[PDB]
Amino acid sequence: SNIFKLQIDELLEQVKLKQKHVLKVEKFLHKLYDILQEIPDWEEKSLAEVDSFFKNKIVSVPFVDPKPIPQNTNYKFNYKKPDISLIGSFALKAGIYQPNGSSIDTLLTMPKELFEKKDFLNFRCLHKRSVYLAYLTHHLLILLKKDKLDSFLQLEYSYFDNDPLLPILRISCSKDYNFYKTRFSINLLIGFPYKVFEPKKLLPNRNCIRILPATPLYNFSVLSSSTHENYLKYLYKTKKQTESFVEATVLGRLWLQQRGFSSNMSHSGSLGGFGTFEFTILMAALLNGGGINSNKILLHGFSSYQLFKGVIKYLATMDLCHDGHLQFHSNPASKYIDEGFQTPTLFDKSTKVNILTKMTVSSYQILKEYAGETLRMLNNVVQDQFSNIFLTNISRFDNLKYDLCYDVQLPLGNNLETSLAATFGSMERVKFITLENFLAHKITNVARYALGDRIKYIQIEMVGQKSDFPITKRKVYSNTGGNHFNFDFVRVKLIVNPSECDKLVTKGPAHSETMSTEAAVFKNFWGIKSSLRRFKDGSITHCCVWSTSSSEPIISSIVNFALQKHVSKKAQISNETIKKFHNFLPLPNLPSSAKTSVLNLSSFFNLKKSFDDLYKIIFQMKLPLSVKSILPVGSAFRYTSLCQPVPFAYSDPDFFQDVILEFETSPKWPDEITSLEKAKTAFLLKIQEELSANSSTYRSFFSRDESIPYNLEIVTLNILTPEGYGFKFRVLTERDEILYLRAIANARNELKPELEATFLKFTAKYLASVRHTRTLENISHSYQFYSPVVRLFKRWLDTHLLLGHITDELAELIAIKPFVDPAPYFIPGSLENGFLKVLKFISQWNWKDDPLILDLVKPESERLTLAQYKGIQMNFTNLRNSDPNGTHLQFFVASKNDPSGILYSSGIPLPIATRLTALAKVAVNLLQTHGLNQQTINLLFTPGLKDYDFVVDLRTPIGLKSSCGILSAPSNFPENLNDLSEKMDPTYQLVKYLNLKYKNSLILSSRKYIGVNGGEKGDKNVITGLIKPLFKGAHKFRVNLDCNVKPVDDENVILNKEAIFHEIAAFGNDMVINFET
Amino acid sequence: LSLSAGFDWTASIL
Amino acid sequence: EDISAMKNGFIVVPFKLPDHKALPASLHFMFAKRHQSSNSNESDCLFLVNLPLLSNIEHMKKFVGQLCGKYDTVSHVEELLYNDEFGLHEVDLSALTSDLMSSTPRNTALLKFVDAASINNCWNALKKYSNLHAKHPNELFEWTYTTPSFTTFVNFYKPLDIDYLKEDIHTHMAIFEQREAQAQEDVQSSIVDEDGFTLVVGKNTKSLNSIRKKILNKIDKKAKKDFYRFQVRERKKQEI
Repeated sequence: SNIFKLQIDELLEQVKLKQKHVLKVEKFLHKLYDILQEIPDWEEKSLAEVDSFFKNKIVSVPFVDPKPIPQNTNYKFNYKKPDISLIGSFALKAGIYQPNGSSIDTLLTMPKELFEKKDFLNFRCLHKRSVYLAYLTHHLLILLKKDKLDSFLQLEYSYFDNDPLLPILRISCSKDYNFYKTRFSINLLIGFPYKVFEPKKLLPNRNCIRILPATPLYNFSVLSSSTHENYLKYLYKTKKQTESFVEATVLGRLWLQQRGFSSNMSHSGSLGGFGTFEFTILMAALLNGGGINSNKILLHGFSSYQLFKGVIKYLATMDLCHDGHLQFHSNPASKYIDEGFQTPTLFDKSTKVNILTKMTVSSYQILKEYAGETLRMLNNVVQDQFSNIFLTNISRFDNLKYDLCYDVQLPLGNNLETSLAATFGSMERVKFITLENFLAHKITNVARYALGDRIKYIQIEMVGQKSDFPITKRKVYSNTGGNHFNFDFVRVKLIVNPSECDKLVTKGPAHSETMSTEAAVFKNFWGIKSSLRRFKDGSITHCCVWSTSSSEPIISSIVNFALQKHVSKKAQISNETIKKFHNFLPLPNLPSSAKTSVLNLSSFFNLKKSFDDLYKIIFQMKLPLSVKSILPVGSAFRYTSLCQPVPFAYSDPDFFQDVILEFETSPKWPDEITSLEKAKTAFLLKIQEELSANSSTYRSFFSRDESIPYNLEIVTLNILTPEGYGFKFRVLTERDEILYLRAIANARNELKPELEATFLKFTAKYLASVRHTRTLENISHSYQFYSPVVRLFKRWLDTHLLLGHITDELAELIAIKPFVDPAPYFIPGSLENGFLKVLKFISQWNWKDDPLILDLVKPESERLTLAQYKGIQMNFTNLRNSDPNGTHLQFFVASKNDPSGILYSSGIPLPIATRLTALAKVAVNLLQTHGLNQQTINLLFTPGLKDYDFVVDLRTPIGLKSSCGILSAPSNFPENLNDLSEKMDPTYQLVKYLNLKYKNSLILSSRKYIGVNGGEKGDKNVITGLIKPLFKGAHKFRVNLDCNVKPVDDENVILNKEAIFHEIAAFGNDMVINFET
Repeated sequence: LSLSAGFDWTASIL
Repeated sequence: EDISAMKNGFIVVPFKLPDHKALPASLHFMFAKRHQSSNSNESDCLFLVNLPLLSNIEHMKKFVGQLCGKYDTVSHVEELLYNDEFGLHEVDLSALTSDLMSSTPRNTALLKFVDAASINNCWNALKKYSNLHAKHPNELFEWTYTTPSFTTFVNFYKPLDIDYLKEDIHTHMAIFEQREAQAQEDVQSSIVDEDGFTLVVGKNTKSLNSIRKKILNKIDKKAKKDFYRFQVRERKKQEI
């Protein structure tokens, strides 16, 4: 807690505003009040008379739609001296430094004599307010000229909190009174006196626009406009009572900004409605009560951490929208009501004002999810979470912040089509003041009703919506709008539910004798798409059936049909980014591959079933030692293989899945290594013979494995299953592991570091591999999108020639970090969201100073405890102490399976580690510069290939794409097993050996999967190399130089590049075609 | 075009 | 071009490279010096550095055969020692783990000849060979780079012969059981020193080498503070 408390204090002083600018603004607006005093009064005027007053003036009255017409504007207009006051955060002195800038809210109280008791009907008070603003702007403008301040002051109108009904004047300063450095803008709010209109008449249920339907939005604006100082006085009291009021406020402010939460309007579409004031008003209420029994949940003695914890805890678990609401008295213990108004409600009995009126239902769930999601990190003790909760902006990219994004282009967008405009209807102008508010509600409701359980959260954003307009104009002007609609286009963003996203059929209400209302709306909503279907269980229900595709999810089709049918038949819905991502995933060459969804693992299961049949045979075979257990460890067994398994597609590198065979513990195992495997081979030999005799349909052969250094006698049995799958079997013996330890102990001190590396690979293949496949497999079920995203991640690495040096396990652990540790983000539920988040992590990962440690557990045991957590931390510090610059080790990946942290990340050259991070950083930079689109995504997955010193082009004799099981094909294994090799791609084996020979001098790379990244034929692969700095320049000759060089002087040599190329060329033989240097 | 990043051999990008 | 011998004494031995379409007068350069050693198996050898990729004994038989013909020198190569183009055989794990069955730079190797008559002949031919690159590079020899061993190495994906493997396993273990048998008898045979000290060997012990390494690998509580007059006298001293 002490660490967290000090972290808070550090954050506050960093964001603390500089007091010098406070004086600078205080100097200005203090004089501004004097200018307001000069402004003269006015007499009663009709709309005709005020219009004559403003016909020729540069200023234009910003009348709120519907603008007053001569018939209904019988009530007259007048201006009188307001009672100025300063309100907002600046009044409470709780503001902070904001690079984008802050705003100071100065309130103008229209004198009460300028209103009638019934001016809150039919925009009567609003239009009076508009001219009052207009009259002030004219006089303020001329006086600004008189004082010569106009030179550096720019004046424009704007909507308060993006509220179209409340235009305001904004003062900002361009580059003595110049406050441009202060980064502040004075906002002039024309508020109403308190209690001018009976608040009971302004309750949300009541209506104030005659046409009856209620007017919650219109009622809130006028009532809120009349209640500003009262809340300030309410807040002003509280900060005395609790010493930590302003501190608790700013922590809320920073938290809200990172999540992209603001006080601005939300029914328009912008995510927000919950701002500092709502955070402050809420937290004030909790200090006065908040419980069902009206007990205090927060105490004035609480510190900033406790005050912040309670409000975040409060918002997380108690519901304010559907079931339950709060009432408090600003002027009486606050109590939680179980009843709900179906909308975010924070009632104030003293003022009869709901503070959450601007807060939308859809946004409220997201707000609730964030608080509850953060409450989990706040309670977390294993890991520090200060940075994530507060120092991480998740609103930078929507696609990172939202799983799916669809942009919809409405028709006729210099006015919207008559049909869509006609759909607006009069009941909705009274309900929704602006068509933008109505249209956002329309698209939300159909999208929510259509998708249902397929999604968790939906956000509708109106791209290109402006809120400030020139003083010469009455309302905001959009380029496509033509003063009709203030937006460019609508973007539909979702947080999908992986569990039920891809369901083929959307279930509906059950059949009945009489058509029920719920069923009725179901049939009407889906129209022809509606159908009544029966199932195996025998239930009869109304449901509509969709079709799965390998290119796009069901979510794309449903929203397209639903929006077109209800919103407008001419709408255009397009999300090509996900489609391009889907296409990059290699399409398997199985029946109905195209119609298969990306989340289906039937291919993997079929491979497992084939293994099960063999798994039975080997048990029943009699051997000298009873078989103990066979543990499959292949990539496909954990649903991580880049391309799905395909029968007889033996050209695939991952065709042969490794399998560990272990026998009963015996004392007769050889005590010397070389005999031990040769005994293991003897066991494999007998297994092959009996398998050949009893089960002739199975085919088998032996192969040479040399992955473990210096153990040149480990022999593996490759089994070709009749279903068309390959399995590689290796024997594990308990004596095996001690023998390697024996080798390390007896080895010379200089050689011990080499031997331990040999052990490191052994445990990586035999011991840790078992644990790796087990946990990833089980975890993969909860994380539906893990199996796809990892495969694209490996595909992305292969394109840039990184898989050759990066072990497949390491890629998996990097790719699961966004899932086991999604904070501050959510669990990815989309292919795009998961992949880019992996990119985001790698870009910002400081592997030199920050270790990567993962809790391989299912979503909320085996969770890392404090002792284990600290233990892993000490390991990183000890390693970095020996390797500060990180040459020997770059990536530190540890978990329960890997406490050492070096198992899967050892031996990677630093250039490849830097190249990996360098690629991730640049990729993120491209995203910021240019948005996700077809052009960018192509750049992400195409290799530059120019940075490499020399590049070698290779082509295989035949196209391997068909034999790899990739649909742009063998149906049986060759009669002669020697004929497997002719359809193989050996370039990786070429590179690995060439790496060994030129380890001291060169770093060669190539594409592992040629069928995927080898063109249409899958036959072209490229070998790329790098010359180290030391051998790039000339060197003095010495015996230990260990490089192919040529003389220049009697004691100087230089790298012999041309000789190396010839060695490379003839090694590939006919494979090599061209050399680029 | 393509994603091209200058190869770093001193871990300077980090 | 003019360089013929290196100051530290390694003679340059240039080679002409093969002609290939991918590679449209590129040369490969070897560096050699006479090797001196008292060891017999290392005697009559020549240091080589910067060998071509996969240089087996047959390659040098061609090269020395080439040198013999042009300069009419009788030189015959026995073998190529310490040729590890990829470092597979740098460490002998069999020797490390146990003594039974195994009683035991880089980019360099030792090239052994039949007799001292061959080596002084070959070295003199090598010196004249170096001089050519300065004067007449065209007559420089060409490295074929292709040998039967190369083809086997190129064929990475070749299933092993089951019949051959079966014989190898049988012969290997059959020797092992013999070596294991004698080792176990030796330890449990009542070993007695020249001065009559009988070694103690535990049951199940198999190798005397094992016993040695176990040795290499590998009162205070009964002391009581209060038994003697001086002890309590010391206690009485500190008590006050």
